[PDB]
Amino acid sequence: MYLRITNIVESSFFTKFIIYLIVLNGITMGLETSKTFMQSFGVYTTLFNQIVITIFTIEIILRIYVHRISFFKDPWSLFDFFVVAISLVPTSSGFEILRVLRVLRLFRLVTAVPQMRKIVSALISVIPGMLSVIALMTLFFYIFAIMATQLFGERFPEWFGTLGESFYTLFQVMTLDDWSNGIVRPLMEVYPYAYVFFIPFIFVVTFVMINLVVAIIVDAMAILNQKEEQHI
Amino acid sequence: MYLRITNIVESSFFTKFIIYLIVLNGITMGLETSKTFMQSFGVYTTLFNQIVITIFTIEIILRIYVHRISFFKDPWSLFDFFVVAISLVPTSSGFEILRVLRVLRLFRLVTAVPQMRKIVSALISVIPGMLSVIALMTLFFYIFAIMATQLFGERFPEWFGTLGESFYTLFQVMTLDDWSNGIVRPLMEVYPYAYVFFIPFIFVVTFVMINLVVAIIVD
Amino acid sequence: MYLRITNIVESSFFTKFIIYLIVLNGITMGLETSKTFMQSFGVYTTLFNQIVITIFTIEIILRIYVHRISFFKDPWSLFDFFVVAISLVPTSSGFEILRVLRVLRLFRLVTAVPQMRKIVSALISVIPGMLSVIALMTLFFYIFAIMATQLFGERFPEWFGTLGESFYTLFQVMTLDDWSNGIVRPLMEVYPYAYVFFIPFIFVVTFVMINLVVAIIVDAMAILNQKEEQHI
Amino acid sequence: MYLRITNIVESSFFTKFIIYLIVLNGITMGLETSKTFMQSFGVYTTLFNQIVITIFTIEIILRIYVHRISFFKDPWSLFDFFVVAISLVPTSSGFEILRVLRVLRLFRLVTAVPQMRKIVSALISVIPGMLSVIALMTLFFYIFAIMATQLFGERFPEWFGTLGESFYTLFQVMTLDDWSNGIVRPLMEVYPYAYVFFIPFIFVVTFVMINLVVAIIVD
Ligand SMILES: COc1ccc([C@@H]2Sc3ccccc3N(CCN(C)C)C(=O)[C@H]2OC(C)=O)cc1
Ligand SMILES: CCOC(=O)C1=C(COCCN)NC(C)=C(C(=O)OC)[C@@H]1c1ccccc1Cl
Ligand SMILES: O=P(O)(O)OC[C@H](O)CO
Ligand SMILES: O=P(O)(O)OC[C@H](O)CO
Ligand SMILES: O=P(O)(O)OC[C@H](O)CO
Ligand SMILES: O=P(O)(O)OC[C@H](O)CO
Ligand SMILES: O=P(O)(O)OC[C@H](O)CO
Ligand SMILES: [Ca+2]
Ligand SMILES: [Ca+2]
Ligand SMILES: [Ca+2]
Repeated sequence: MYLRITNIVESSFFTKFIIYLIVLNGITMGLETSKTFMQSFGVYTTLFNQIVITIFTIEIILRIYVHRISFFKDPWSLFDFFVVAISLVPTSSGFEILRVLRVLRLFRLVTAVPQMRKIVSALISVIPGMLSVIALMTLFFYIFAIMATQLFGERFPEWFGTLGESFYTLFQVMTLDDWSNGIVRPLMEVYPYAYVFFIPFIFVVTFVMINLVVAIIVDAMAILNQKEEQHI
Repeated sequence: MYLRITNIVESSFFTKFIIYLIVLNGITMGLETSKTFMQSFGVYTTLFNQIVITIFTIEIILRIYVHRISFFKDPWSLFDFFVVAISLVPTSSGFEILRVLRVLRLFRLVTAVPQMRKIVSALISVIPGMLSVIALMTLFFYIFAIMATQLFGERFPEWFGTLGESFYTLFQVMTLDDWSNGIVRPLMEVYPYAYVFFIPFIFVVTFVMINLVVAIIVD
Repeated sequence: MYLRITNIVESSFFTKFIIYLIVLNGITMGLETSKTFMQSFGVYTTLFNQIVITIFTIEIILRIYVHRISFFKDPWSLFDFFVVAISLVPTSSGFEILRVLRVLRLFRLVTAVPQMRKIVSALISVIPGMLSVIALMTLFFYIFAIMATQLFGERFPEWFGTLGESFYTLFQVMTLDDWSNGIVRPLMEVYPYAYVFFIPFIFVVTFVMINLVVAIIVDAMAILNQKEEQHI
Repeated sequence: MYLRITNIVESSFFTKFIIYLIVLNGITMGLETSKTFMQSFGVYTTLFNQIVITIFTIEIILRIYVHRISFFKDPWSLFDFFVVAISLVPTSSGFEILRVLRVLRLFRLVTAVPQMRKIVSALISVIPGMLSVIALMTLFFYIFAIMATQLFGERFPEWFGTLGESFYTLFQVMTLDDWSNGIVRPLMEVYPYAYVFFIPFIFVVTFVMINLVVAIIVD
């Protein structure tokens, strides 16, 4: 009840099988798209999209029995749990979404192939130092988004009407996307002093983002210099 | 036994009361945004904002005397002073733009929590060693911002008519926000040779603004 | 004649004569443009094409006789071979295909000046350090390009709704090239929550590059750091 | 006489006096950029601009004696030399692109202050390290321009009609500025694979620059 079973899941090619599947469903989806394919090999992809979805469901619950408590202390598996089950809901005969969220099972190659789980994590190994800056921002935008809704708002509702709309347009200014001619000019042509709001908003906004690439090498590589190198 | 006040202003508890009042009034403004809200429930919100503003002109006048060797020489609280100052309807023979300025308060969630006060010291950490090459380029702006008006002001007033008008453009060109067909493909019509002014200038601003990035990291 | 062809080749004169016979094909190529030149005296350069081209495709024999097996194994060598062979094409008649690609022959300068290849290499060296985050990116993109045809390519045929046309548009969205007004405000009107596919897809695709160049700086500065620590 | 007034030049007194003037003249140059001030009042200080250059052009005669063959072998000193010559332009020339060069005399603010001086030296400190790579692409940019006139400029002459046209468009592409929607997608409505020349060009140009800025701690 364990042993015959423990050995199977852990195999060499069963991974290379559910990796051989992950890599397969992903190619029908690329054909599922162009309905020139789908009207010449429809039921194929459709029902291959149901037969594939089950090996992933035994695979998950097999892994669940083998590991038990530790399966549910693995984000890679919880995310596996997350992803694979999101497809378990009957997305067919339903809302657009979960049909198009079921494709998040190609996030599973990431889960599936090893070294893709270090560099993914070498990237998730960055947010702890940044959750300090990340929150300064979120308030800098709560406070300047509002000052926006008020001054513009009626005149320019599509952009800065309701606060979220100020959020959407603040973000857009930030990446500096067509902001020059698109959003500030058109404002400056009825409220001409609106450049007092946005120019030095832009300064705060790229100074900050630059000053966290001066610090991701000084503040994230300061914890990598205190406990790992002095080991000598 | 005198001066018993200075033993409540300083603690670890006063912060979640001011801080957590900041956070409240640092939300009430947000719900003002829903147009509907401030119809059904405006009544509680008009006063809510006022209750803190005196409580804050309390807190601050009650922070005024406890700290004095370094209070006015504390820009955080001077920033807490002037921010709170504007909130009480100044009377200076002036007109109504200030109503929007008060929300600047809810920056007080950074003013009086150290995690959001560690980081704002790491912002102005190396604002010197930078501020010269701010002040250089601010000449390089200014100068090109001269020829610019002095070279394309008769045929292009909207973009570069005056000194100021020329500036607001070069900053875009710098942030590069549709510079080519937004601004230079056109001038190139009345004036065919206007590329030299920007292909160069585009480098200089960005070459500067880039070296500024690598010349700070080692520090 | 093996020792006597090895004297013509790899001699101080081969510089005096190949690097020169290149640069004056890249002066003369700046003149097969602005066609007033072609009508007038263009047959000089239509066949100056051919001097340069047989001057080179003799070298394509000279080098292969001399460095008989040490050529096909040189990185910086198979290019010129390819760059000449691929230029070794019919001068005019046909559909017209690799008539344009000839101008790669100007690349030969990189391959016959050592100052070039070091810089090429100080650039290409950083590749493989990433060549698996490169496909971290293709995997992520693939999931997303699909999630576009099955999302917006009902009403926006130009920007999505196909496996092909969606990869692009997202690419323009990555560089943030007229992204918001230009492409996302439109989709949002048809579907407001389109942001819930791009406000994220941004913060991610940007993120990864920020931590896959921050790699590129630390990758070159963690090698400097090791030979200057065991002895100084 | 030829050794005497070295005492007036090599002095703490000399530099600031000119600096003071070129801050006046720099206040009153940015002021010469004016629709009203030039007309209303500038005709009465259009003399300032010419009695400044007189004092200027006298400065650049004895400095020349102080360093006999060493004036024109100093970087910053050759600069303001040629810079004043352009500024010496007769109140009526041929093509008054030179009356608008006049502002380049305000660049004497960088070559006369040793802070502003050697930061330029710190700037051009990375350029002869970079020369190693700039050329590598003014050959990348130059050939990707060649290949656009024989694909694209008989259906997009405005953009890739000639070399030049392709230089500008290409430079534009690399500033990533409105390139898909603005220039690239339109191309796909006649020649469909325009993107397969355009995307990796993006990557190849995009590759180098980032790799430049990394190993710029070395050059
Ligand atoms: C693979 O193709 C790509 C992918 C990403 C880029 C980014 S786009 C970007 C996104 C966010 C912040 C800045 C940028 N910029 C802005 C500067 N540009 C306007 C000159 C970039 O150039 C690219 O990243 C870098 C440091 O060069 C370029 C090509
Ligand atoms: C269900 C409504 O929530 C949203 O769509 C938004 C969220 C709630 O979801 C958060 C998802 N990031 N956070 C912010 C910050 C958003 C914003 O304004 O720009 C992203 C929006 C929003 C608010 C009002 C109008 C439009 C929109 Cl999109
Ligand atoms: O074949 P197309 O041209 O419809 O492009 C998308 C397809 O799904 C590719 O398999
Ligand atoms: O920006 P200017 O050139 O319009 O100068 C503003 C002054 O107040 C006018 O004298
Ligand atoms: O030369 P002009 O007389 O056309 O004046 C404008 C400049 O030359 C181009 O910026
Ligand atoms: O089909 P909808 O109405 O769920 O819209 C799609 C979402 O807004 C994201 O594209
Ligand atoms: O699509 P074609 O074959 O007509 O050639 C034109 C361009 O080179 C495509 O990029
Ligand atoms: Ca744009
Ligand atoms: Ca843009
Ligand atoms: Ca841009």
